[PDB]
Amino acid sequence: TVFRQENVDDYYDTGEELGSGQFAVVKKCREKSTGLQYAAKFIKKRRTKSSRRGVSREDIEREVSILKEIQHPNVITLHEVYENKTDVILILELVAGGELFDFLAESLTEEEATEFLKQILNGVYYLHSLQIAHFDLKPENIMLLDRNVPKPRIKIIDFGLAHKIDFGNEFKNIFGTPEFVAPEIVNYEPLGLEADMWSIGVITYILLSGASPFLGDTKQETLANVSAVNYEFEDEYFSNTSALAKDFIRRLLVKDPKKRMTIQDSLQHPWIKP
Ligand SMILES: Oc1cc(O)cc(/C=C/c2ccc(O)c(O)c2)c1
Repeated sequence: TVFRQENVDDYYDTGEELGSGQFAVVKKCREKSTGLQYAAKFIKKRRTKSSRRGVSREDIEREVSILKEIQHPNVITLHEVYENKTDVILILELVAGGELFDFLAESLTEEEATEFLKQILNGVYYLHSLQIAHFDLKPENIMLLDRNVPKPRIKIIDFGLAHKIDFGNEFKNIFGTPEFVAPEIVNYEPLGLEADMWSIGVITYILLSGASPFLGDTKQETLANVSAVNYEFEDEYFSNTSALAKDFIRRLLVKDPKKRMTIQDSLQHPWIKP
């Protein structure tokens, strides 16, 4: 699939840089024709077939195809796609409250955690209902619309690892951030929606405690801990946390994906269900 090949600068003015990663940079922009503001994600294309720098066309097209399908209050909205020889440029909904990661750097109550978590679950429920696994859920990929309100609204971003799961599982060596990946990712096993539910359990543990359940001193230790389900609720962090909150996490941090809570289970779990 080919994208708009007019110069993006003919239609948008960029401003503040919002973030950057290994193959991408995100810049605030303003559409000239409407004055409406967006985030422009410039994704570096692979320059040769056998190269390791940049993102392969197949991966870019998969991300774009997924983004075009989704319209939900808790998932980012793709506005337009441009491309040139060097980049594909996603024009994306502007979310100005920063990463949930950075907000957390500023521990939550269970109410504040569940207010965030319920929106994450609603967004993931939407994705999983479309058989979309995100595969990269973590606080860095949860953006807040406005971080200066009591109950910030959030949107899931960064679908660069997301896959349609139309056969129940994908076997592709998808692999995200060690602290958040499920054991099946660590072990290079077939992957499905269940891996997102593990990541939600990790997120929930962090939200409630400010601590990462599997984090080791090195990436290999983290991955080894994940595969061994080597975590515990440290009393120093969880002494005032309800047993039901711990129960929620414990039913997500389950090695066997078939025994892990699904997104529907998580919404019916007594800690979440009204
Ligand atoms: O700091 C910001 C602000 C913003 O408004 C959007 C993003 C990124 C959105 C995004 C959404 C979907 C994707 O697949 C993706 O790679 C990135 C980052």
